[PDB]
Amino acid sequence: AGLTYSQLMTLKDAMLQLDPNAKTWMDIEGRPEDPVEIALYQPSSGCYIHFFREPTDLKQFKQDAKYSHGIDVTDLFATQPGLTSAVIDALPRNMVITCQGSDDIRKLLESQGRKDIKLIDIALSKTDSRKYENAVWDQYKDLCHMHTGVVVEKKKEEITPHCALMDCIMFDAAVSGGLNTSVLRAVLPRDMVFRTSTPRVVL
Ligand SMILES: [Zn+2]
Repeated sequence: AGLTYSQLMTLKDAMLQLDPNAKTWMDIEGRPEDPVEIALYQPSSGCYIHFFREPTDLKQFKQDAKYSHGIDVTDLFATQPGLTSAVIDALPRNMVITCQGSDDIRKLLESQGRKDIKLIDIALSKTDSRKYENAVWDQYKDLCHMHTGVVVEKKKEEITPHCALMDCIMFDAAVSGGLNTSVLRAVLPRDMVFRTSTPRVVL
């Protein structure tokens, strides 16, 4: 499938707010060859890109749900196909992107022809990166309700589910001494994130 020419031009419209000279975090949930949640975050401006994708490898998705994102696969059946490839194509040229663990972000961008994107690796330890975790969830819990399952960590203690958006927000908080003052606003309209079908009309 893919996005129509009108959607691609609308996506091109929404991508203009991103300041290409501002700090931009990027995190994904799921493997880079088969991602299911993608998030970009500019803390200075408050603009964030957030959308989902149906997985190709169902066997690996179940493992990632048990030990990371805890997403029910049935909640990803109405996503817009091809949005990931289109958003990556529409990112500004030679944009610099910040991430905790730059390996998987680099693989996703190179697999989509965007070798021009510069990446900076913030190497924070596992428990250091998620110090603001409870504070980020309490402030922006209404921005993602997709994480419904119980996530555990092998040696089987239950943990908070990993969200691509909340990760970008809490990672920037760890290197900035706290949450940014800017209020978040979504770059992408909801009609492009979820392929919504016409419901039955009550006559
Ligand atoms: Zn999420």
